[PDB]
Amino acid sequence: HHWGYGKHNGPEHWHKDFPIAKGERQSPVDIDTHTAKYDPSLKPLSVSYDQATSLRILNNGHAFNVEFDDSQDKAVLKGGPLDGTYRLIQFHFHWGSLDGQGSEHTVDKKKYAAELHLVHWNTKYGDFGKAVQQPDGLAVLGIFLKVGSAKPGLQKVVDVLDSIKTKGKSADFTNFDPRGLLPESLDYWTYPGSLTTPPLLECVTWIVLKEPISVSSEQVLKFRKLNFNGEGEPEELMVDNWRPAQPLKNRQIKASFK
Ligand SMILES: [Zn+2]
Repeated sequence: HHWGYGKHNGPEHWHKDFPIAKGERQSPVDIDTHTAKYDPSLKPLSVSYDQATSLRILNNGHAFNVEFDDSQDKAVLKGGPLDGTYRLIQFHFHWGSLDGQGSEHTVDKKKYAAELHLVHWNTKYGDFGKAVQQPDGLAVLGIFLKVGSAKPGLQKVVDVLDSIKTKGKSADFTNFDPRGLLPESLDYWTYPGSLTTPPLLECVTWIVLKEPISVSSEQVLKFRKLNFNGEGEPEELMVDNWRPAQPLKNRQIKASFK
C-alpha cells in the first residue's frame, strides 16, 4: 500500500506515512496575484544551461524524469532570491486527465494543463541527498503549460515516451537541451515550500515563472499514455499526478515584477 494518486493512496492519505504533509511550508500553493508583494531587491534569474548534459529518461511510477550529469557545474541556476549555485539534476512534469487540470500551483485559482519542474540542488551541500535535509537545499523552477501551438523543443521528449511506458523502464536520452522549454520572459514569483511528492521535505525555494509555454493537444496526449504500473501488471494510466494546493500559512509570495 505505497503512496500514489489513487482513491485509496492519494494526497489526502500521505500524512499517515509522512506527517510533514501537514507542515508549515508545504507546496503547492495558490498564487494570489493581488496579495503577492513586488520586491525590488529580487535580482533577475541567471540560467546557465548551455553545457547541460542529459543522460537518461526514467518512468519512476509517479512521473518520468529526465536526468542530468550533476557531477560538475554544467547546468546551473543562480540569482533571483538564491545565494550560491544550484545544479540541475532532473526535470519532470505533472499533468491531468483533461486539459482543464494538471498543474500543482494555481494562479488566482486558475489551473493549467501541466507543470514542469526543473530541480536544482545547492552545491554547498555536496550532493542531492544532503541538500534535501536543508531549508535552502533545493531550488525548483516551475513552468506552466497551456494547450495551444506546439513546443518544438518538447518533441524529443514526447517521441521517447513509448519506450518507458511502465514503471522502472529507462532509456538513454543524451544531447537534450533544456533551453528549448523556457518561456521568453523570466519574470517570476517566489516562496519557501516543499517537495510536492513524498518525502515532502521542506527544503525548496520555489521559483514559478509568470509566462506559461504552449504545447499542442497532441503533445500532452502522449503524456497520458504512460502507466503508473509495472510491465505485466494491470494497466493504470499515468494521469492526474498532481497534489492539490496547500494552506499558505505564515508565508508571503514575492514577485520580481509589477
Ligand atoms: Zn514536481
